[PDB]
Amino acid sequence: LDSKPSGNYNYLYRLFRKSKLKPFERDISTEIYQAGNKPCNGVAGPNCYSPLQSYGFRPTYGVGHQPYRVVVLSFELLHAPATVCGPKKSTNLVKNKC
Amino acid sequence: STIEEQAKTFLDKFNHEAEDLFYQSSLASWNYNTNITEENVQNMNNAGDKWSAFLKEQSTLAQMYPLQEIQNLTVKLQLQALQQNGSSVLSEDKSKRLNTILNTMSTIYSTGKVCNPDNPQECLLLEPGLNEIMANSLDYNERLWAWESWRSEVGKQLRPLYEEYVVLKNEMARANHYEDYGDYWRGDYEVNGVDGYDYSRGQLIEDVEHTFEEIKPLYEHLHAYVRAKLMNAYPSYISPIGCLPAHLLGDMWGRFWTNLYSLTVPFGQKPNIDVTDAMVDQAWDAQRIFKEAEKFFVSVGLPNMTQGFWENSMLTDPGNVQKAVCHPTAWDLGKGDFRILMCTKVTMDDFLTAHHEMGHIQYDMAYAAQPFLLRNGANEGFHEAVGEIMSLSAATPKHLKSIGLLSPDFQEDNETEINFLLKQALTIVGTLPFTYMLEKWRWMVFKGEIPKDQWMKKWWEMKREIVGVVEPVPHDETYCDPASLFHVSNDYSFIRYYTRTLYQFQFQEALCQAAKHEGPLHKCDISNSTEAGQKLFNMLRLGKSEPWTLALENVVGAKNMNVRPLLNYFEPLFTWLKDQNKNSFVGWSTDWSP
Repeated sequence: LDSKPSGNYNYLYRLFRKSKLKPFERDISTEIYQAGNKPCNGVAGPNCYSPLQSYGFRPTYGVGHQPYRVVVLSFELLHAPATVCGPKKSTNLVKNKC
Repeated sequence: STIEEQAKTFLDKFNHEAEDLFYQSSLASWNYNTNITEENVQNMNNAGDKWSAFLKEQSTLAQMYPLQEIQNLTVKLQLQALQQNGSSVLSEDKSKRLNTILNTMSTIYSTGKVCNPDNPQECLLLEPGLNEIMANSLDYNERLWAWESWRSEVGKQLRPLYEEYVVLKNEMARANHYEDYGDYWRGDYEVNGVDGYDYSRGQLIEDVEHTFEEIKPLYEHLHAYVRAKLMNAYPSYISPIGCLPAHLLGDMWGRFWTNLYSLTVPFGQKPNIDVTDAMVDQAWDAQRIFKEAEKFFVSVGLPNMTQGFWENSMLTDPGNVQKAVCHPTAWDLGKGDFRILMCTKVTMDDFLTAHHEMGHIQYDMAYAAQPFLLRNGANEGFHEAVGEIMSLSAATPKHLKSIGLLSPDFQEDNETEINFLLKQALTIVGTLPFTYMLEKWRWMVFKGEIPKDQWMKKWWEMKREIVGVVEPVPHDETYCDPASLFHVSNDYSFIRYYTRTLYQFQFQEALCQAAKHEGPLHKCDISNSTEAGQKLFNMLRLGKSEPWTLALENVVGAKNMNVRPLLNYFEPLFTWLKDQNKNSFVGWSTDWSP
């Protein structure tokens, strides 16, 4: 399904961040990294690199680099009236029996 | 934020973009080397040009980082390989002149065809024609004529180009903070910053030399033996005190003596062990060799290969359509893609080639966890050493017995052992003195202790005490004879084969002494030995992270350059060649007068 012969440069990849994240935190930021002590003063070339780079997926990869689709389910246990419950089911009823 | 903290981020970003561009260039190289097509030619041009521009641009970005404040050794090595200026230190016109000199030397060597004999219609080719007609012949005069013709028509065209080539290389290496271009080639095997295991560039100058003084007698004995078997077929031209002319050394340049096996048989009644009939009997096609090879490799303990290797690698003939190259290559494209480019033939040498060419793949997949610049050997000699010890592990008759391609009633005796050792000494020992001579010659020409006025008289008097052969024709200064090799006319290092042999024998003795094997060293095998496989993967995994000076004793136990494993491999051959060479004089000397 994924990966292209011409290169799947559509799903990108964040390598650089000024600090580690927090659980269930999404960071939508392509802002510049400051490797040098000198300010970049906008989009600059030396010691100012973008933190987002493209995967570039192709069908002809190995196991360790092939595109894998991942779905993560997380259950919460809040002290609230539960809205999702299991499909508990019944059997056929009986007549005039103890 | 110090220079190292920003340097590791720059290195990681470089590693990601460089592995992307390396995958692009390597897939281009694969689909050209499996399909000769002009669209793949323009793919060559675009991929190579963009990779060169990217490397130059990132090298200019990497030059601003000082290499003295950084403490982490991997960052040191990767930024040191990044800060190689290369040809960019020159002037633009000087760099263009040197690149055109290299390209036209490559085209002269590739297109050099002899047209001297008889009328100029008969122009015999170099690669399929000349090596074949010198490998199997019985005429002294034709060999002398072909030698003189090739050497003249290459040297007369290459000598002033070689002058400009040598001086440009010397001045650019003097401009790259080094002392010599020979020093630049010796800088490949460089280890600095490590206490206890320290190394240097010019150390390579002595690194072979003393060890060659420990390998000089045994080769001499082999040398004596071959002249003892080469005055039978060549009468009135050969003298034991003076040995024999250099055009009789198998190939064009004395690189291989494997072409003298038929004329230097140990004993002619029993042929060598062959398995071509046994392979063709049961129809072992093109893939069954690979399946049994990977079964043997996982019996060592090495991990399995991916499905992306089997469906993608070209494992048979290229066919009438889809022209390609029939050269053994172990292609590492990058992101988990491993391929073997080879044209499969029903041959024992094909089996050895296949084992040698996924030995490189099994070395490649181990340092894949290392970053992009550490995806190589810590020295250039580990790759072919690993491939050839994998080939030698499959070359034992015990492995052929266990693999099912041998009659179980067949037994091994001393004659088969000495025949195999004599055949292998035509392969191992054949390259080593030529390697040491040519590397030392190039080092001392580039250094400046050989003046411009004389290059070849010192070559002939210097060949006599190492290689020990006569000049076939009395030779002046005008020609350019030692530049007529593929590894010299294309600017390639040649000490890699010496390092390969004398480290692969260390690896062989270490593995088959760690595998609890009893017997001589030529019978060592790695079937059903998981601990030796784990200790092999220990040094395969490291790559360029640890220095090779440190990585040498991780499997062997020693740090310095060794010849004792080669002595232990060749000790029965050494003893019976001491026994056999009794009525024939030993040693070479300049008593021959032409």
